[PDB]
Amino acid sequence: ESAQQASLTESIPNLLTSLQNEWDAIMLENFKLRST
Amino acid sequence: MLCAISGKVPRRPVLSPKSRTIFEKSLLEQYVKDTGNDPITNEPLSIEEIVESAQQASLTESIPNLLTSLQNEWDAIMLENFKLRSTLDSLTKKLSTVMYERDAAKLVAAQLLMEKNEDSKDLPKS
Amino acid sequence: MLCAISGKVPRRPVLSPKSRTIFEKSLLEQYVKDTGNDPITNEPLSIEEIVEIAQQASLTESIPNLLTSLQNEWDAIMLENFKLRSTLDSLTKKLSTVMYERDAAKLVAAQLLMEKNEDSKDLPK
Amino acid sequence: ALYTEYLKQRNNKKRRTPDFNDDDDTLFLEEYRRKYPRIDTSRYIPNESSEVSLLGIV
Amino acid sequence: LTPKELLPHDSGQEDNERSNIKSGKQLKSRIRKFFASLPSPKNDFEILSEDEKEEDAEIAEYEKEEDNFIEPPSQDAPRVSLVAVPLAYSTLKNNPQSAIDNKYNLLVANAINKEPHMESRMQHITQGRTSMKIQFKTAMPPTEVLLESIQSKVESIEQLQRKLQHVQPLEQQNNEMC
Repeated sequence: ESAQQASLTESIPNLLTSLQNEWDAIMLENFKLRST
Repeated sequence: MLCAISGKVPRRPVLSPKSRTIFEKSLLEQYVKDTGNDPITNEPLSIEEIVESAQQASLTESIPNLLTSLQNEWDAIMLENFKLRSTLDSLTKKLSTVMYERDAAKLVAAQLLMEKNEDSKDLPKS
Repeated sequence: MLCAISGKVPRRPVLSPKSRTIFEKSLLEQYVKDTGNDPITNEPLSIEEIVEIAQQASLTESIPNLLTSLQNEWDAIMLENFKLRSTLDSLTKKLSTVMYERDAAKLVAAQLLMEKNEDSKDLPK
Repeated sequence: ALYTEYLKQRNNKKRRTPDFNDDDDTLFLEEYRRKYPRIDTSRYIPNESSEVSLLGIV
Repeated sequence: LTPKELLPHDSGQEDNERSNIKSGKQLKSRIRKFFASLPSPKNDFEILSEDEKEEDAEIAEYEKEEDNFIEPPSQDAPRVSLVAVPLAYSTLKNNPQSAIDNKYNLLVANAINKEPHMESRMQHITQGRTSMKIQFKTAMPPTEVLLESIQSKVESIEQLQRKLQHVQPLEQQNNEMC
């Protein structure tokens, strides 16, 4: 055997808008990678 | 970002495989040529042991950091419930003693309104 | 089986030595970094005092439904937290109304005993 | 299947939709809005205390 | 007999003793820890204890000062209240269990009335409309004070993130050509 990520000022979106975009970008990329 | 030996910004970082710590190459090489050791834990370390693929990465921003974010949301909300549960066992314990001393005193108030009216009933008839 | 801070089934439990209570490592550390005390007994305890002390995996059902399941559980937990707070402020409020009538009744007892003392003087004459 | 169809699973936007003088399930909805605003003000209060400094170091 | 700065210290100690008797004997609940004035609710609750409820309602309106204040000739109490507290304590394992059982019945009654609710619905959305007024204006102030500072350094962040996606794309074609 520190990293800092500044959370956005408009942080509801972590449940709705951020979480859908993470599982969209996971889904579309790997399928495009199988196409690759 | 820093070198643990000097404190400067290392321009050639190498990480040791005995105590994980980012050392500058020209500094740690002189430490190894002095004695064959790692400066933090004083374990044995050689020059070939110190080391400076295909999956592309992106910067750590607000999936994994989003899952660790919702841990912080809920572990803080769990402490918020304890501020409530510990305050509830103080107000209800005080309510049990207040309602008991109210139930024990109202029997005395019911007897004093009897006795002060009975003494007024006794004295005026005489 | 239950951490006595959040009530979760602890995945890295730690026990306090000043009071017999198995806590979770993450939740007890946040309390000690706030104030150097034990949440149950309010005794002076530190992070080095903790001694780091059944795992059964959930297998929900036979993925888009699991998104709306998580949405419902955070929706319910936010309401199961809110309802337990307004209950606390109203039981403290209704305790306050008992404290005024407790102190007001023991002042009414002062004039009632005076009427009994005035009557005992008149009965003797 | 979601990538082949190109369709995304819908999230719940009901908390934006809530309206006054509605039934008991929507009374749960408006109290949900109160808990979200108290959490949002608490989250905004941490960012203000941190300052840009936290955006600067990253 | 020659006093110097002693009668001033004695007058200060006598004034400190008189303030300690007035602060303690003012009210038991008001001095310890934590209401709107309503003479209509005292008139409506007359039909209860039906004598002591009106004694406690007039005591609550007097200590708080559509509100008229009348009698602060109630609370010289400090010796009569001490005899009244000691006489009531004498009239008051078995008593500890009867208080814990009644506290569990009141806790079950508090959990049942809350469960039935989740008139009253119009007040909660108006408290939320007060919150949505207060918190979101505080949010829009904290966002725009942040966005004047963060969106400048977001562009410092995001355009340097875009340098990584070109440094990675130049790295792969060079490693392929190597």
